[PDB]
Amino acid sequence: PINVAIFGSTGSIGTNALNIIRECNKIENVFNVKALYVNKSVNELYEQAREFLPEYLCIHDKSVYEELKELVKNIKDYKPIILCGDEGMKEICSSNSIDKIVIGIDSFQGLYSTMYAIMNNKIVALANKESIVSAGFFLKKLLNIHKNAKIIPVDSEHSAIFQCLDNNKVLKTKCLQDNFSKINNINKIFLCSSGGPFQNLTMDELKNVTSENAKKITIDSATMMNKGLEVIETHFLFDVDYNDIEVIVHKECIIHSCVEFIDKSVISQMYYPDMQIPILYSLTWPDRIKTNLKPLDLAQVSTLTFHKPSLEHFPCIKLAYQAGIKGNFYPTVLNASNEIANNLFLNNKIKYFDISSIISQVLESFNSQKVSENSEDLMKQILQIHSWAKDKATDIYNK
Amino acid sequence: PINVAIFGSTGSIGTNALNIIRECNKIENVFNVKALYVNKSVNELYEQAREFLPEYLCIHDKSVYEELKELVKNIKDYKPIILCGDEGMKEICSSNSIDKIVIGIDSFQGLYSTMYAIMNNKIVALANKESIVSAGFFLKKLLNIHKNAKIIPVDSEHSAIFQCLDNNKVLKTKCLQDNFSKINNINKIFLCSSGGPFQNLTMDELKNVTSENALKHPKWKKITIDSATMMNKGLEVIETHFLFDVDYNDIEVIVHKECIIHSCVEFIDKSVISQMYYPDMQIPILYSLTWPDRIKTNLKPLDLAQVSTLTFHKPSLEHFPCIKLAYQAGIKGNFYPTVLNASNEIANNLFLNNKIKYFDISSIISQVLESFNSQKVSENSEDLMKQILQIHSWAKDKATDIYNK
Ligand SMILES: NC(=O)C1=CN([C@@H]2O[C@H](COP(=O)(O)OP(=O)(O)OC[C@H]3O[C@@H](n4cnc5c(N)ncnc54)[C@H](OP(=O)(O)O)[C@@H]3O)[C@@H](O)[C@H]2O)C=CC1
Ligand SMILES: NC(=O)C1=CN([C@@H]2O[C@H](COP(=O)(O)OP(=O)(O)OC[C@H]3O[C@@H](n4cnc5c(N)ncnc54)[C@H](OP(=O)(O)O)[C@@H]3O)[C@@H](O)[C@H]2O)C=CC1
Ligand SMILES: [Mn+2]
Ligand SMILES: [Mn+2]
Repeated sequence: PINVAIFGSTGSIGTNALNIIRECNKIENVFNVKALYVNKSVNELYEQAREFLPEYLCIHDKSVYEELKELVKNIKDYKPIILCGDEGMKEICSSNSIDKIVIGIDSFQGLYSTMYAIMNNKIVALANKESIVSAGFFLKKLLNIHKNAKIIPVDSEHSAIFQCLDNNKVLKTKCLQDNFSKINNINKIFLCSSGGPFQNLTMDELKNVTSENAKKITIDSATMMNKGLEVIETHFLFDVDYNDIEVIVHKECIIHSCVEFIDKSVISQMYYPDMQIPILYSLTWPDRIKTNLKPLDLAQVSTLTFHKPSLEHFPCIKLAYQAGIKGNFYPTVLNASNEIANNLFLNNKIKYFDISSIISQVLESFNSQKVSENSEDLMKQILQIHSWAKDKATDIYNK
Repeated sequence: PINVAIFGSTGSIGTNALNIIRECNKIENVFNVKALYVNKSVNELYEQAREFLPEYLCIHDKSVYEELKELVKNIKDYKPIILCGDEGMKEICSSNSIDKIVIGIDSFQGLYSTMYAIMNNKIVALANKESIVSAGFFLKKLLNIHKNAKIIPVDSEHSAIFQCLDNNKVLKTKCLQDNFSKINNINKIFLCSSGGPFQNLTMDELKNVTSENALKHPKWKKITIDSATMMNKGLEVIETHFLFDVDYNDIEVIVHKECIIHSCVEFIDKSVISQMYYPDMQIPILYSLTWPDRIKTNLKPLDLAQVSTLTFHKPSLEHFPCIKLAYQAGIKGNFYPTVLNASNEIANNLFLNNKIKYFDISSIISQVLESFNSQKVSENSEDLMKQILQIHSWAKDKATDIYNK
């Protein structure tokens, strides 16, 4: 059996992961769910524990900890190891009987978890964006030291790229390693985007749009900042130059991304918009297994369309390329300032273009810092810059 | 270096192969063209020999040998081995300085050459349709005996399927092996088709169409009609079945008029992988020679935003019965696909010169198939070739008879 831990099991990624594991396990017993970990959602964790009966349970908040140990007594024939906090997260990461860890934790605990999974030589099915956006350079260092550790991407677009690769080549290297694109003969990447709800809008129309027309995630789809962050993630994951990453708007969301190889042949991965396939592939790689999913009916789909995004209309994309090319903690600053700008737009306090304007001014003010060479100092360093960047964005608004 | 022979070097496949080879060599000297083989195109062969300077030259038609020999004399410091006919073909196949052979010969000499390449443990970059359509079963047997021989498909759709596969799995097996599709986790194949010039016509227009309508179409003589009826795609279904050990149950023809997605593979998890490029035979040929690797080219990059729209529809088996007939013929096996192809050759020509109706094409083919009696399969290459030509000739005659009917 493949022994899997699910970090952030009650969220969107965690829930889809459990959905697809359940489905596959009905066909043949392929997965053992060995561990589940959440922040505060004790009752939802409880119901998952009842179905999946994992050897380990962990909850980040100590207040609901004992509130979890006695709930579990209601489950018959079930005597799990119940753990709490960072210390419990680390105990799960250390377990010899766990092979793969799905990281579906939002924010910086996602990054912290990713670091300890790698340090324990695990396969990490990564969904968390902060991990690579903020510590791409340091994850590369950890992966260099921890030879058997791997990051396998779970986001639909990144999984698509990963699936288009030849595993004969992938097995010679791994994600986030220097020379990855050379070993895999990659020339460029087409990063597909739904385009969000603003694609048809004019500049003058955009000048006056409000949040009602388009919570956090939806606004990032509207501005296409989400795609900008994915560009940065692509660069790290696959060692592809920024100049060789092209964002493409494919509104039907059937083609999930494409890889052009050095001979100019293009390979792409297709399915209905569903997060189950990418998650399953992260857990089965380098193999595939049977599912019961509805087969793609291309004739039924009928029409697939592609256009270039206008950078004037979506300058958040421009800023993400700028921040990636600049490197250092500029992507951390990009993400933090976006968080503030996002919220201000949601509360009708700024206009659409003020979002990119604020982000642009925070980036302009940042200076490159020397990178911390250990996990704990880096976490502090990243949270410091994140906070600074959030503070600066707020300052610019108030001024 | 990759040491290559080009069989049928003066035809479309052969000249595409030399073109991509030349272009790739400019970037990095990767290929050595060791042998060139044609039927009778002596001037064109001489022109190629001047540039590529292969160790071997072969002409099938022994009668133009002196003409070739005298032309070759013009090339300073060049003394190739100049050979003739089957003896020459077999000699090239057995040469140890040739690792890969592009087979771009049309009709049955393509099959004969394919057998001998396999018998000599070569990598065969195969474009010729007759090979698999007429001797798929037998090629399978040869590939089991000659362990280091491989077929790698060169036609655009078959190459696309092949490129969609995970080479970590492909390396565990090879094309035409039993269990190829199980080892590669293949669930279903989307075999893409341009759709032919008749794709948009109603049932009523199809009862009425004539060959001029097909020939008039801007996007596309024999080849054009086979595209119109979709019999070309029917043959490619039979090829697909053998190349990838995919059961007929699991091959779906889909019409994609833009010709950008070249085919797709649905895997057992339902994830779908497709290969995409401009219609250009250079990529499929190159891949057959560089597999399992890829090398740099200077080909025009695919501009997806410029292409803008990609479309798909299901072809109606009522509108294109030739597809239905190809499946039945493949399912039956034996020499039925030889019969399908041969009877089609006549019915095609009949429709071309306005002698029969569109729907008569399939009617004739179906009838020759019904008439055919399963034959005992020859156990060696020579007897089998004789057998195949005999059955081919029979089926052509039978088709002429049902025309008269
Ligand atoms: N949703 C999607 O389809 C995709 C999401 N992403 C990325 O994946 C990450 C998470 O996505 P998503 O699942 O949507 O987010 P959700 O908010 O839906 O889920 C977050 C999960 O993480 C848990 N969590 C939060 N903090 C902690 C912590 N301190 N310790 C342990 N667990 C914690 C939550 O637990 P609790 O229930 O207790 O709050 C919850 O289970 C994000 O970084 C996002 O950008 C990327 C690609 C696709
Ligand atoms: N053209 C294409 O885009 C594709 C073609 N194919 C397949 O490839 C095969 C041929 O392709 P294509 O290049 O188009 O055909 P062509 O007519 O363009 O080329 C045929 C070549 O074969 C040579 N030839 C014919 N008979 C013999 C023989 N007895 N011995 C040695 N050489 C011979 C010809 O030489 P000479 O010049 O002297 O007559 C010529 O070089 C066909 O079976 C077809 O199904 C498959 C996919 C795509
Ligand atoms: Mn995404
Ligand atoms: Mn074809």
